[PDB]
Amino acid sequence: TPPGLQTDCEALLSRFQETDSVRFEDFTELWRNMKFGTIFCGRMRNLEKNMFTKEALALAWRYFLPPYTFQIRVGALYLLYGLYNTQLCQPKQKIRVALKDWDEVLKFQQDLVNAQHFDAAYIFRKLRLDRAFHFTAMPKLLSYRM
Amino acid sequence: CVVEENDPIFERGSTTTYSSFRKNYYSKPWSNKETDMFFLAISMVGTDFSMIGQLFPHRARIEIKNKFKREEKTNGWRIDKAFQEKRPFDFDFFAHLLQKVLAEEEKRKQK
Amino acid sequence: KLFQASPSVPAKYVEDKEKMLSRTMQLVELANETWLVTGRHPLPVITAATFLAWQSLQPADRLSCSLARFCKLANVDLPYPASSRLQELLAVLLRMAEQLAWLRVLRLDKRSVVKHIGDLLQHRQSLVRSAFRDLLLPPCMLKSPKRICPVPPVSTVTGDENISDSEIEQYLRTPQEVRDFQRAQA
Amino acid sequence: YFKDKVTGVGPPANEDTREKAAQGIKAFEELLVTKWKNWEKALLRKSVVSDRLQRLLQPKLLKLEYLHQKQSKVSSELERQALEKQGREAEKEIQDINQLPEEALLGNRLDSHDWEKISNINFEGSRSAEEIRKFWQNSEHPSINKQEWSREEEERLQAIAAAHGHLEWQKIAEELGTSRSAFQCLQKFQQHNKALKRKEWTEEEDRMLTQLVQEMRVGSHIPYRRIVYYMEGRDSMQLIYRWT
Amino acid sequence: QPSNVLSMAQLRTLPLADQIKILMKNVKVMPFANLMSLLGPSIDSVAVLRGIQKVAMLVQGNWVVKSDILYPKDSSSPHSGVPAEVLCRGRD
Amino acid sequence: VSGSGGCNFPEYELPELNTRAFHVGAFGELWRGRLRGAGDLSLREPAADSDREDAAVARDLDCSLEAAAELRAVCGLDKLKEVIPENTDLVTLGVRKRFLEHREETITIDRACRQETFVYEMESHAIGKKPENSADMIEEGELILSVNILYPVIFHKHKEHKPYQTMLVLGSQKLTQLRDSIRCVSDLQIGGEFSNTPDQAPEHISKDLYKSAFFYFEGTFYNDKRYPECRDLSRTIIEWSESHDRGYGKFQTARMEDFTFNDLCIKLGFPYLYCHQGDCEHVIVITDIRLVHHDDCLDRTLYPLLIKKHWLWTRKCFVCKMYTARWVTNNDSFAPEDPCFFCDVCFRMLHYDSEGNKLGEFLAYPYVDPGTFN
Repeated sequence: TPPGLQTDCEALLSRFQETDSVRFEDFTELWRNMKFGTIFCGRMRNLEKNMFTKEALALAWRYFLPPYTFQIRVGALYLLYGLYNTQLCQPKQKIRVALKDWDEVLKFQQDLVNAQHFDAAYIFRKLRLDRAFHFTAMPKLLSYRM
Repeated sequence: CVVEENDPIFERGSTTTYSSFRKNYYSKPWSNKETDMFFLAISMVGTDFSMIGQLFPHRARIEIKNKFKREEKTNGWRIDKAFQEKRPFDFDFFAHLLQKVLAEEEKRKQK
Repeated sequence: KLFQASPSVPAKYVEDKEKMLSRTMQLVELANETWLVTGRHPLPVITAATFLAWQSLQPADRLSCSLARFCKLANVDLPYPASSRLQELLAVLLRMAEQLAWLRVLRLDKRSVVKHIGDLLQHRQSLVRSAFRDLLLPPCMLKSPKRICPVPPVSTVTGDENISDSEIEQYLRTPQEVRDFQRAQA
Repeated sequence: YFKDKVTGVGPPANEDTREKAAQGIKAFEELLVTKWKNWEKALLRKSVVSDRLQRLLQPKLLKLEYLHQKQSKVSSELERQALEKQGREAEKEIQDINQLPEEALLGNRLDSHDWEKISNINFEGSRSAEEIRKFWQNSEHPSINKQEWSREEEERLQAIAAAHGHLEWQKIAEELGTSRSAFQCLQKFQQHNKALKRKEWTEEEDRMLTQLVQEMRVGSHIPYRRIVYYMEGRDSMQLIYRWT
Repeated sequence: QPSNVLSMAQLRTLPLADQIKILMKNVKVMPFANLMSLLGPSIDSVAVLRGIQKVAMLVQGNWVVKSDILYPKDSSSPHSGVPAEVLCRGRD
Repeated sequence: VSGSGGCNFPEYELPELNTRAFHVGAFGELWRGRLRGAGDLSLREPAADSDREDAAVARDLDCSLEAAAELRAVCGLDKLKEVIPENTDLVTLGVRKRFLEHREETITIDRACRQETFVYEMESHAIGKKPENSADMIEEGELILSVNILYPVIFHKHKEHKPYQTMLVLGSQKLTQLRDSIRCVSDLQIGGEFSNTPDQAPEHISKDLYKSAFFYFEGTFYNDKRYPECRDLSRTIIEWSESHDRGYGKFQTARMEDFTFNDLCIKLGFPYLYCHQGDCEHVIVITDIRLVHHDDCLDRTLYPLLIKKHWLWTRKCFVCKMYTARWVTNNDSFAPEDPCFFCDVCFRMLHYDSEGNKLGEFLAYPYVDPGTFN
């Protein structure tokens, strides 16, 4: 796991908690202040940046666990949406979703659509339209050699 | 008929067995302050093994006997020095010292 | 069970019964001529000898093992002092390896001496003669005892009839002591 | 837990393994060659000198024991004195053998030595018999000149190689008089040789290069080692220019 | 639920490399034509050839079992007790 | 016997290390029933589009006919700022500056990824790969399984077994395809002896001489019987399992020509074993499994892809050090050590005269370098 990203995510979680509501307008206002989409271009694009954005998406979707609060869930969902939509590189790195993780998202979207939050449901609609999911049995790969 | 109470154990496959011929009686070791309190108990009561064994709940009678014999064999000078000096029989302060030794050995086991 | 290649033992540990028996007989004869059968139980010495024989039969794949591993593999209860006895025998081997020129140049140790045990058994007579010309005793007495059997002072005197009488006054119990004794175990 | 799923205390073996090991299909379990160490050199030296000393001492020790037994069995005084003189001679022989410097008792490169005894006893089965044999014959031996060249023997070396036809380098090295093994000088010979490189590129080899690229090139990195393996004559240094 | 203990029923339930091996061990002289019929038409000729080249040699057009096949390295002569190596050399 | 015990909801047996066995074939139905996932065709379009978006969203999820959500679009596409990561206080900016500084210290250029282009080109081989015909197009919901094998031992001896390759296979394919797709240098080895005649051409490699190969999936040995020359390798492994009470249950045997990857009830991340050619062993790790996507290869027959072929160091000729060796010597007369290596031009001049007569006594074997498949 990248060490600097484990601190950058906790840093952006402060501004995520700073939001007052779950309407998509707060992320549009934050984009003018906290432009997280700076390193997406950089000075070089290669396997280094590929693994960088892969670990970024992985450790960002990791914060979508059930124990996290609803506002943190909305923040993480919008962050993953923006990161995927800002992938101007050659490969299209889709976020990897586990089978166990695909159970909380159901009731999450149910609560979003029942709360009349049209933007929260349209975000997931656009994510599904872009086909930005890697359905895996486990969220990460690991071996026993170490 | 019991239900899953005992586990199978392999023991004595009927081969050539080593002749142990030894019974190592477990003896609790002696500490420094424990030796000092044993010496003061001897000086206060004498050579009455029964009384010493009664006031030593952490020890045994045979252990006290072996310790007394080893002391008489090795440090007879200290044995005579302790026997010359006398001290009246104490009961309450003796129990307080027993509790202090208990706390000390508990701290030692915690270390 | 080292003689049969049963599935419970790998094939690397299997050996011939006659060769192992001859090696163990030579080693126990070496122990007998070097004062290792007198006083101590025989079975630990026999176990140490057969362990050294099994190790010397293939030090390539058996020197890394130990006596406990060998006893666990053989399904035989190992004697407690046997290892210590083993050490003593190893020491004897060293006292032999220092006499042979190639071995004393090799500068062996307690571990690398088993591989040449056969050589030590080839000319064991001259080796033990040279070792004894430089006996075996328990390590408790081999600490250079400068005072052997100290003579006690001659104090067979008994005075005239009575040396003193205060000893009786010191040995008797006082009424307070008697009351304390009666109260302690009342 | 890496070798096999069934790697317990005693691993089993299949029947087809005999067919695999019988037809000479050794693939990877024999390519585990390692370098040497200083302690290994010292162990090999000690083992070979101990083997030679034991071979020299065993007849003398046996004769001394036989003389001891005979003088313990015989009773005549003249025979006892004769046996005592013979035993004194044998003792002096053993003494002068034990006090012999460690240069003459090393033998030669191809001297008769038991390599299996050195491998299974001294080396503890860590090195094979042939692996220590070949290492003591040419790699570790005092008769091997460890000094490097002076750029004066390669000319006569290639001259003799061209006069003989590059058939047997052993006789070439022996006639050259370098006191070194043939393989030790052949490496520097082929390192100084000019036929190893190539010349101006042709057109037909470009077809093979393009085919090998279109078949096994990966991204921006080209595996030029594969080109060296397939295309003969091209080294790894200046071949990259073929795609630079 | 002799070496020819295995019957034809137990013979057919074996790989061809062992079937031709035991056939050359029991007969020691076998033509290829009749070997095709004994092995069966379902088996290709190339496999039978590559198998018989490992356990037999060609002499005057007929296949004869190899010497080491009949006499294992650990066996000896039942008539004289000499090692099997000399027997294999004599048979060759 | 049907599928072994396992639920399609994999529970971790050890936290983040492994999972319980489960029927991987039922995933393609479970995750496709609990989630539509249809649209694996890359039919994204290069007004009417807004009308379709309204008619879809205002009927599925949205309730208002006003196009108010399009602000998101104008915040996503239009508000995107050829940029330098500076003039902002972020920790990702800090680590990017650290990487750029470490680059400017020693790293001269970007052309140093001689081992990273593998996971790039071998993945680009899976994108934009149009099928051969309409009847060969992969159907939606196809299961794809990744695997990592650990064959060789030429790498680190005093370290773990990290550096080897990774492969990827399809679920609908048969196990015979995965069997024949696994490439191993041991199949290129040649038996016999070659010192008697080095000009003798290879008549039959070990691939055709021995075709026996089986797998291990939770005590299920799948044997192959396509050719009449191969043998059943599981005939002994079962006996050694039933000769003594070792605690191993009865193992079920089956064929390979009639079993698919769907019925493989196995664990992910568990170190399984694949054995072929008598004793050639391969540690196997089933890392990930996933449904088919619109970015994967559309050719079904052409998808036993080795998504990561790890680099391997070719053994150089010990004489010239400028060519790859092909012959391994034994009992040599002039080589410094027994396992020496020689190339063609060197093996010719070593012990062969002009006419090719064998000189001296020696043994030689054809050394097939592992770089052939690498």
